[PDB]
Amino acid sequence: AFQPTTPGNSPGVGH
Repeated sequence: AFQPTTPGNSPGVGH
């Protein structure tokens, strides 16, 4: 939900 399905700031935003 909160993470753009790509955690670890792969596309800049994530967790």
